[PDB]
Amino acid sequence: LRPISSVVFVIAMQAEALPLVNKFGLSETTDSPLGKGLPWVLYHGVHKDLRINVVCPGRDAALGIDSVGTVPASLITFASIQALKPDIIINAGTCGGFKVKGANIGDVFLVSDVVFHDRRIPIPMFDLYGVGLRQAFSTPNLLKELNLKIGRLSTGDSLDMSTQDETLIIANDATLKDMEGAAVAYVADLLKIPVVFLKAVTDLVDGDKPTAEEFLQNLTVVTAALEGTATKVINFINGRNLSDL
Amino acid sequence: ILRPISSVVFVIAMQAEALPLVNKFGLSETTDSPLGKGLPWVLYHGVHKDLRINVVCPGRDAALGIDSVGTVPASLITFASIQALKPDIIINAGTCGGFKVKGANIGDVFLVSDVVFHDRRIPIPMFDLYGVGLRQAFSTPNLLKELNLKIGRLSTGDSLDMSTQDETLIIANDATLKDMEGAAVAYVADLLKIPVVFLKAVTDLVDGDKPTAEEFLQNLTVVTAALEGTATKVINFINGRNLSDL
Ligand SMILES: CSC[C@H]1O[C@@H](n2ccc3c(N)ncnc32)[C@H](O)[C@@H]1O
Ligand SMILES: CSC[C@H]1O[C@@H](n2ccc3c(N)ncnc32)[C@H](O)[C@@H]1O
Repeated sequence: LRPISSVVFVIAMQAEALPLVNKFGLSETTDSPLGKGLPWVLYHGVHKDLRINVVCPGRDAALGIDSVGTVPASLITFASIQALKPDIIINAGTCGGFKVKGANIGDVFLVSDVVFHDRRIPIPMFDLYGVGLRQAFSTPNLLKELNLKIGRLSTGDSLDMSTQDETLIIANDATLKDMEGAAVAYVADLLKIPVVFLKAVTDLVDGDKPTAEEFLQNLTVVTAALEGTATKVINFINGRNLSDL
Repeated sequence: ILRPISSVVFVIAMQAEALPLVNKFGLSETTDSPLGKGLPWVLYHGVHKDLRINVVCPGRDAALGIDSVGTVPASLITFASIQALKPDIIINAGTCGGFKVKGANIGDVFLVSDVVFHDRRIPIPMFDLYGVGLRQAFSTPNLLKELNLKIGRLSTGDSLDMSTQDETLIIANDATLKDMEGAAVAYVADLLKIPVVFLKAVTDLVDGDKPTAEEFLQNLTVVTAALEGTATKVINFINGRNLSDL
């Protein structure tokens, strides 16, 4: 194949995006290419062989906080692909992890495949549609060379975990829990773009700390770990085609 | 505004909800991918007197072959429809759950007052309210007076069934109706500043018993005629009006 020339990072919270924006001295896009009047934020730059763009759903017009979850993440994935036609999408962010699955706080995981835990449609074949099992782009050399942990990602639009959520997450044998990944995959799949995930563990879903409190306390230190790893992924991707990883 | 409405987009999640209306207005499936090439999305186009009518459906899932229901495809088709087709107003029309205790009956077509989510639980300050996603449908008082549709709040989530956690939030948010797309369509309509309204036809009573096969089939023809007929009368009413008039 031809060498990868353009990467787009999809990142749900600006705080998680910014250390990576610094590292590569990307600059904030000023011309609203994805749509006038949208709250979306885009940073762009060029690094050795690669165009680097990073897109965030930005702050909610009315409530002023990051617009997390499946819908905005899906919209910015769609709009950034149509506008920039990248070779690869990278969905990078924080997540819950399971101790029992070997997750530890600060671990930055590669994702093998992804599902949803909150799309329950008890009609045959709609049930499978709602789970939405999709494989990440095969990156074995990146996996091997960066020495990343890998596991299944389970997505839903809640930060806590209901009984039914827990039932499906366990049944799907997920290691990791988030609010955007499976939706990013859905759009990447829809538009035929290779997708890879970097999910940095901020809290242990099966541990003894409350989720909300642990996620918030560990956000800054884990974001920094995420930046470190994203930086190495960008450097590894540079000059490769998709077969090389 | 006061400019007369020239263009209406219908966002309809399942093709079985869309095809009766499509046939009623003799809309044609477009040949030339107006929303982007190589996608499973379906666009039906026609004109009915003063009005351009677009009906858009997320279509068949490429892996499982069934209708691409739920908030993600709905949000994506709405976004792309707004950008490509530049409508004056969006109508999200389809079937839903209803609460008999909020006055819903099978076959009722509701005009929706406002929309929320029930499955975006984010229990941290100000993200919690964001997860609620409370938005108002476009004010249409004349259409309501004319058509005498029941009205109520719609609660959206990605599951057809109802967990106890869901029920709790649905009750807390005081919803009459339950679906899997509405609040996601509204979110996008709001982002792009397009008036949005909702026609929601009650197919099942979330707080009533299972119908027999006989009932379910007979109810279905009723729900189908009710949705189609109500959407027809809505198009006819909009024609010749500006947004201020409804
Ligand atoms: C403020 S909502 C939580 C944000 O961080 C991620 N996150 C990390 C913790 C975690 C968890 N335990 N469950 C679900 N999402 C989580 C989500 O994908 C979302 O962008
Ligand atoms: C095949 S999933 C059901 C579809 O019909 C709608 N619908 C029907 C009733 C119903 C319900 N009781 N709960 C949630 N969505 C429902 C949804 O918005 C979705 O497009």
